Amino acid sequence: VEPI
Amino acid sequence: VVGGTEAQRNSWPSQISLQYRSGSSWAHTCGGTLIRQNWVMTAAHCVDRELTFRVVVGEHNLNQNNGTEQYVGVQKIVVHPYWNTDDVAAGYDIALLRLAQSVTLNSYVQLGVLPRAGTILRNNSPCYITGWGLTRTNGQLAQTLQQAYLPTVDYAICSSSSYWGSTVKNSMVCAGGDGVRSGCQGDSGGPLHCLVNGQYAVHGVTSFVSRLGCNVTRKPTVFTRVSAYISWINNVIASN
Ligand SMILES: [Ca+2]
Repeated sequence: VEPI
Repeated sequence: VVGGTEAQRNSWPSQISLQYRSGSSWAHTCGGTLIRQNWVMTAAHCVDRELTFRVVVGEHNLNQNNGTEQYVGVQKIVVHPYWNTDDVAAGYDIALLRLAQSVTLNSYVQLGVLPRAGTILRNNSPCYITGWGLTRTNGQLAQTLQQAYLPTVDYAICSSSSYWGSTVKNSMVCAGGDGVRSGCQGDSGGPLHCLVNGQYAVHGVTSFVSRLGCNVTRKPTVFTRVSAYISWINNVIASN
């Protein structure tokens, strides 16, 4: 996942 | 926020801009929610870096004087004890910031309303994500606060194979995933405002998106479920  | 619209400047008064000092200026890095005159709720991954942070309340346009801003330094950072920087999918992506001073409340600066402990939203519940995050995957930050309508996707559906699978935990809230609208870098730590009983409450803290991109079909934006941390939040504030 990509932390935003 | 990808696929958002510009928010009216007095729609989300609990939204704050978390910024860090970079050289001789300040740079917006994340969002947050004002929960006490001297406390801000944000994502743990937003503050697990060794930077100097400040909070800006009453903010609308990051690049122009709005005549409503209040700037305050961060005095203490309390990250959830179970947070692990290299395991975002585990959850616990939440942190509380005690401000150096208590901000003044007005039409542009208000406390965010948090849901009762344990509250779970029905599937497809109306919510709005807000923030100054990228307006496109690998794009750039918005100048003015953006908002996007992101209906919730319940745990059962969100944790299914076609969606996030086991990546999502029950301690999280999923919203959106229509492939057009979503949160994106820079929105992290910010609020997910959901309408319940005629009142908007902050049910989520923006946490993560897909590796494929911000706005990806069946990959709704994932938020830390605020109602799962009410006790923790109260415990921290009461002891600090
Ligand atoms: Ca401004």
